[PDB]
Amino acid sequence: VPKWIQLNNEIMIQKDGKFQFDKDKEAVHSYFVDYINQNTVFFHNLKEKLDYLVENQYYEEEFLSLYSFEDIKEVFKTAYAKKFRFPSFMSAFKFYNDYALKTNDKKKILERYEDRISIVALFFANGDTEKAKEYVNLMINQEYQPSTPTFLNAGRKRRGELVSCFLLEVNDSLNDISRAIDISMQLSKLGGGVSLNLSKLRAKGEAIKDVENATKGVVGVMKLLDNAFRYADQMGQRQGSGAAYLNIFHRDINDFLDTKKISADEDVRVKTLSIGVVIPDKFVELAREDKAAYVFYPHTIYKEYGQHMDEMDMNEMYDKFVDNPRVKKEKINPRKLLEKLAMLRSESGYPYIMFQDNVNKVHANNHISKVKFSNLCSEVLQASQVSSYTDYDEEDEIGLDISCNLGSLNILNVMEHKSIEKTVKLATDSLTHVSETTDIRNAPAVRRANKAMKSIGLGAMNLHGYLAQNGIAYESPEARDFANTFFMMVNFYSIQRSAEIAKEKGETFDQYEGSTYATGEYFDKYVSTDFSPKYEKIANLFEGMHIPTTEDWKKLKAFVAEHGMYHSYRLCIAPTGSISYVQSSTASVMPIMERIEERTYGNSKTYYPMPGLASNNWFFYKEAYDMDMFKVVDMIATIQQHIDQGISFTLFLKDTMTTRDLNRIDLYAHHRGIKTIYYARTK
Amino acid sequence: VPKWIQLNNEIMIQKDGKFQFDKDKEAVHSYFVDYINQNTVFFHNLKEKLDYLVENQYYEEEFLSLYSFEDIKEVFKTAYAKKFRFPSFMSAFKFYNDYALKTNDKKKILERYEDRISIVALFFANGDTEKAKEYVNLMINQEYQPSTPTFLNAGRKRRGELVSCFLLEVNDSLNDISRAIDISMQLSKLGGGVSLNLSKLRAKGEAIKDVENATKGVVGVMKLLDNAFRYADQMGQRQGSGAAYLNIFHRDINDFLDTKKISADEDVRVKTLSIGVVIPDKFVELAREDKAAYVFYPHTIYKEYGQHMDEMDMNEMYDKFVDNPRVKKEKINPRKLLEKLAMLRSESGYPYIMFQDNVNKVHANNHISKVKFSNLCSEVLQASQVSSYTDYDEEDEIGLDISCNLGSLNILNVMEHKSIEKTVKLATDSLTHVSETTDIRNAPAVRRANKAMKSIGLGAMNLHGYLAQNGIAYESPEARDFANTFFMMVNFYSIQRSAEIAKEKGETFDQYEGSTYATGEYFDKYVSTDFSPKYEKIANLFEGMHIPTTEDWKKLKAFVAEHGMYHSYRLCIAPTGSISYVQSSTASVMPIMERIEERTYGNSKTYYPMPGLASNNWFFYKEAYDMDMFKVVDMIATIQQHIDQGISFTLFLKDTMTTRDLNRIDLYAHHRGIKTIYYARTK
Amino acid sequence: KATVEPLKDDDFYF
Amino acid sequence: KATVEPLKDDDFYF
Ligand SMILES: Nc1ncnc2c1ncn2[C@@H]1O[C@H](COP(=O)(O)OP(=O)(O)OP(=O)(O)O)[C@@H](O)[C@H]1O
Ligand SMILES: Nc1ncnc2c1ncn2[C@@H]1O[C@H](COP(=O)(O)OP(=O)(O)OP(=O)(O)O)[C@@H](O)[C@H]1O
Ligand SMILES: Cc1cn([C@H]2C[C@H](O)[C@@H](COP(=O)(O)OP(=O)(O)OP(=O)(O)O)O2)c(=O)[nH]c1=O
Ligand SMILES: Cc1cn([C@H]2C[C@H](O)[C@@H](COP(=O)(O)OP(=O)(O)OP(=O)(O)O)O2)c(=O)[nH]c1=O
Ligand SMILES: Nc1nc2c(ncn2[C@@H]2O[C@H](COP(=O)(O)OP(=O)(O)O)[C@@H](O)[C@H]2O)c(=O)[nH]1
Ligand SMILES: Nc1nc2c(ncn2[C@@H]2O[C@H](COP(=O)(O)OP(=O)(O)O)[C@@H](O)[C@H]2O)c(=O)[nH]1
Ligand SMILES: [Mg+2]
Ligand SMILES: [Mg+2]
Repeated sequence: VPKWIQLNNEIMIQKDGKFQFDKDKEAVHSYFVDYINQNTVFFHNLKEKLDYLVENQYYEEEFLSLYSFEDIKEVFKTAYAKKFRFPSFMSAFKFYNDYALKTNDKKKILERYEDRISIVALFFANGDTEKAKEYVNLMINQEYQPSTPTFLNAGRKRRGELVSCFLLEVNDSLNDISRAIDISMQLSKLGGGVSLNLSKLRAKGEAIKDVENATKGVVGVMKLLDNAFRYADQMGQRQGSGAAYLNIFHRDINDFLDTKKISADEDVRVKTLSIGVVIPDKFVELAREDKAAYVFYPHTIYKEYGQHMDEMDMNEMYDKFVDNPRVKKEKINPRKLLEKLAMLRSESGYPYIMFQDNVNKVHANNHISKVKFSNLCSEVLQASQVSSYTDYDEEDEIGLDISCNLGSLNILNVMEHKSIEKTVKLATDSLTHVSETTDIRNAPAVRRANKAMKSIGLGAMNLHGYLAQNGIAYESPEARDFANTFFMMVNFYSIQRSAEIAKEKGETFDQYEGSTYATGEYFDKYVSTDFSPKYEKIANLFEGMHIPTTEDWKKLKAFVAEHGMYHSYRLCIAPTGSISYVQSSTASVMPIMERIEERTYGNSKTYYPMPGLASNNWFFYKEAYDMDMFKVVDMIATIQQHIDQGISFTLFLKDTMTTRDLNRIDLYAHHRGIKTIYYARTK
Repeated sequence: VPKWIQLNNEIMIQKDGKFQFDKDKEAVHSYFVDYINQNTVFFHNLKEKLDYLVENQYYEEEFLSLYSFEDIKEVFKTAYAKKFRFPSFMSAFKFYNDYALKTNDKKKILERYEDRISIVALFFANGDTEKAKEYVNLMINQEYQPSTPTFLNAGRKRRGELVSCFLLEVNDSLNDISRAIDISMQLSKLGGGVSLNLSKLRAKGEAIKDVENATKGVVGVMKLLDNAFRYADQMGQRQGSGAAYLNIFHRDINDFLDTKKISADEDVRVKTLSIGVVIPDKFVELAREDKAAYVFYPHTIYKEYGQHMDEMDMNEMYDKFVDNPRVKKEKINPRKLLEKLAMLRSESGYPYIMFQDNVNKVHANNHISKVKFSNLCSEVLQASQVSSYTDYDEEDEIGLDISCNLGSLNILNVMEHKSIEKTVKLATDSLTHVSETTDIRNAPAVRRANKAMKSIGLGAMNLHGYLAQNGIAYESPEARDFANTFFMMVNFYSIQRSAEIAKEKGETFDQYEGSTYATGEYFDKYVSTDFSPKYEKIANLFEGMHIPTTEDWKKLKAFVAEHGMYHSYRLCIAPTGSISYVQSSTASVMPIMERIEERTYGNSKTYYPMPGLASNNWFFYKEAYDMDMFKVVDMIATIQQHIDQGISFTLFLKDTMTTRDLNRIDLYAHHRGIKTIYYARTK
Repeated sequence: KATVEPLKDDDFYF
Repeated sequence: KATVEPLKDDDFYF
């Protein structure tokens, strides 16, 4: 066993009844003085390194050609001047195993952390040396972290796409279904997770040109998509991951759910395609009143009204659907469907739950379209217009397929540096650059939506780490007050940066004029309610930083009205799975699953303590499963009130609790304004 | 139990030690006295019937509008003047259960046999009343039978395409694979059987964008195609049928074959995807000499030579591939592979066998392309060019995808009427009309090849029936002499009609000038070898009909040289599954499987004796399984020497014979010039 | 397989 | 499954 592995395992060997956390630090030293420094490839100077990486097809020469070599040297020197040290063995291990650039045979390390950060910063700046240095200081301080696609692939010749998630709308036609399969394979080839809205597809037993009981429903398309994602599996490196979203009022909703039952037959079971359920407020109202509900056949509704079932408001059209004899429907028990959802989530963590009305009551771009589904991580909530893919030799009507670039603020590092504004603006600029340089030649709706919406996702990580390292319980009202203030600041500065970009470029996102940003409605709660901390401890935490007041929000509203906004969507809190290790941060705004996690790599086992875990903050690092899910819902709703898109909200459940407890948590989340629920992980 | 069913089951009841065959005739009467006439919709006049069928979206207005009502009435009167009577119960049952037009509620019969024949004739003639009457006389004499798609759908508004055999070339790209899946779905939606060539696809463990061991091989594409064919199943009417063809020198050939093993796992086996193997002469030579063969990785060959492995002659390329270090390959035992093919055919009848050099040594259009694969029934053998389907908003390079037009001569009815020439020419005209009226807007290469090649397939059936009713054993040399003469006349008149159509329209098929028809090579064996019958009995059978001599063939060769040929391909012998029942004929040129076949419809049993079966010809109606497969191969080769495309050749094996016997039959078929082997049906 | 417990109403109100 | 015999060199000639 390696020396650093032994040093890392020495953490759990208690000395005087206490964990040896400091041993972890020793491990990193070993991991660098025995493996990383020996396996790294050193050159005489930076010029030889850059030339070797350029000619050997490791780096794209275009982004490096925008800078003179003196500027690149200055950027690299700025990166290395911080003398960044990984505080834990797992941070360095995760970076150098998942994100550091290696040779073709993967026998040596070509990129250090500073080298990777410098390359990403140079790609972000697009020829601006000072902006490149700003990005270097932002990332080496670990205030901001580009998503895994962006961080891993920026400036690389053999790179994939920098966009993490893609959302596709599938129209009710064989041509559209085949095009959706093709686009899903193309985007999984690019490495991104693909989510498809199957609510427009007509249910099983519908008519295909006057011959009835002919359609296979959404389950056949689900099987096709599952096979497509199995085939396109990132060249066999990462398993192809897809998501299917269906409205709960679709007739196939049961069969949909039956795809995830552990007793499902092979002709129905789907195993590589995640499932999500979109629940309007009408379904929750029907379940609450115990009135038997009706699931609908989408094609009959489309024939009668000319619009898809998910294209209009069910809260106002459900009674018309039920009373219309030309609309076909089936009777269901909404409470039984809710119990089935809870049972399925207990068994397998599926489906994702999207509370459609919670998303669309604060959605700023309802004029473009209502949010009808979410992404594979159930945090992207954007307007999408379905595409009309016609026959060959016929022009296709290209709609809008959602796609946003992810980037997470490290809350602990951002607040320690007292740089919410600067970090938010620089992250917004980097995400705008990632969107601008993204061009997908096989997904037309994705390309058009990227060009028009200009949507970005600016997330946050290390919420629980910051709270525990500052002596604040994650479930405490003080933690929710901190989240309220911090994310109001993040939203304020993201809106300010979006408006500044719109002013400097003279262009807003498409159809901005009909948005609530243009009408000033979006700023209502910000121009009447003060989001400054209500607790003295939180206010002290925010000292040295100008917390925006109602007057600052009014000025920002006037600025947006004058100049507009460049981005339709700005903030989305992704799970941030593996890149949180490199940043020494807790995953997303979720509470920690465990204080020390035991992970098996190769034939060895390693223990990763939570960042900053110690004796004095052991009980502040409360495990998520031991927490009250209602208070976690309260925290997520408090954050969500300042996030325009959704938050990947994973439920952490105990084995003792029943499906009724899961249903109660889901209904409280819906009551509190939670937009989406990601996973039901049971301990 | 209905009266006609009792009268049909009375056949097996033996009187005086003989089957009551004549009772079947009585059954037909009952089937018309009790059921057909009662449930047949009658109108006061044909005008009312046509108006009701057109208005209720049963027929098409366009083809009926080309004639005055007097001409349509005259065509119907010509059809009804024959007073055609079905000789067996199963003929009428199959027609009125599969082909007769029924109401939307499927309880009444709108079309009789004469009505359907008149409608198909009017569709064929395209406005010529005399031509329509000629077609009506052709089909009511049952000399020619349009295929199930043409016969069932001609003149019907609610219909699929008139072509059901489609051959697709799949290029080695994700765009091309997705387009192939889409086109397969669209053509299965039209009701057609789709065959895909997978030899150009790179094998498992090949490189995608210079990353190693990334390709899933052809088995993943087969899984995708199998899911696509399961999804597209004629609006839930018939099981989606597809075929995949792989060259035996393709690296995946074993895994390909492993998709049909019973022991194969769920992620390996494809259930609704037929498989065929293309066997070049090089593989047979390697197996014969017991030299170990090599299966090559197609992408390495493409990178080294710039052409696909299946696009070059393996006979001259195999040594260069083996000696090339940059071409990747694995060692295999060709005899072990042949034994595996025989074992798989014994287990399930798969794969289809295509002898590439047997097809291409007589292929007239090798300049366009060599025949690389066959159809789902393994009888369509045509030149195909792969298409380069690029990314979106980029122009595709449309190639040639095979789609030939099926139609079968009834050898018994044709020869008893002494009308080989007239029937062949009228069938060629009808096939040309159906090919010209076919327009598929979702298969670009299929449409382009239909417009350019103008390929049709004119088949034959009732060969064994005709031989048995004339006191000729199917395995006798007299039967082969008759087949030689009859199919040489069929080829002569098909070529004459093609040249006449080319002269009339002033156009030939695309790239005809490079064909062996233009150079006169095709007629070589016809201008030197006399194909007149060598037996007096066969000559007396051909009495009253002019048998083309060598001088007639020289005149036809000169005529083709002067005027060209309209069809790239003219003759292909399809299995003729259900139309053989309606025509009271034995299926294809195959020998009969059973003298009397027992079938179960609903909860009732039915008995179909072979047409013309009696005590006198009971011995001549020898069952296929009891026959020597070498003599069946000899007869099929005798026919194949006059057929430009292939013949659906099913092997009929006993359970006693081993895989060595199957391999011997396959090798004798290869030796005798058999182009394709369809199925290995074990009794 | 978590214990299936029916929704008892008043679980929709908070 | 069906009985399996190996292919002899004489089965390749007719
Ligand atoms: N935790 C760590 N994170 C990142 N790099 C590290 C870490 N530990 C060691 N290294 C790398 O290995 C080298 C070993 O040097 P070490 O940290 O032991 O101190 P040093 O030789 O006194 O110099 P310096 O600390 O100034 O780099 C470091 O210079 C650095 O490049
Ligand atoms: N074997 C058969 N094949 C086809 N149709 C038949 C057959 N037997 C009876 N029919 C149908 O039933 C009708 C009655 O025929 P039947 O044998 O009673 O005498 P017919 O002289 O042919 O009668 P009709 O006055 O109807 O011409 C036929 O006209 C025909 O429509
Ligand atoms: C994308 C993808 C392709 N393939 C197969 C199918 C294709 O025939 C082959 C790659 O075809 P292409 O998609 O054309 O590969 P490429 O153009 O990206 O790179 P290159 O042309 O240099 O190979 O690999 C997979 O098996 N899995 C996959 O996920
Ligand atoms: C062709 C086909 C369609 N379908 C379903 C899936 C599609 O969402 C739906 C629409 O198919 P379409 O492609 O729209 O079929 P169509 O346009 O010919 O019929 P219509 O005019 O009624 O739209 O039919 C199947 O389930 N199986 C099939 O084989
Ligand atoms: N020398 C060297 N520097 C590197 C390499 N990779 C990254 N760097 C960094 O890039 C910057 C360039 O410095 P360098 O050219 O080596 O300075 P010089 O030695 O005075 O020429 C330094 O701050 C290094 O930390 C490498 O392979 N070799
Ligand atoms: N009357 C009638 N004739 C039909 C029908 N279907 C096909 N036919 C045929 O179409 C032809 C039309 O002739 P018809 O209108 O009956 O003129 P008629 O013989 O003087 O009474 C006839 O020869 C019929 O055999 C039908 O439903 N009604
Ligand atoms: Mg449609
Ligand atoms: Mg390619």
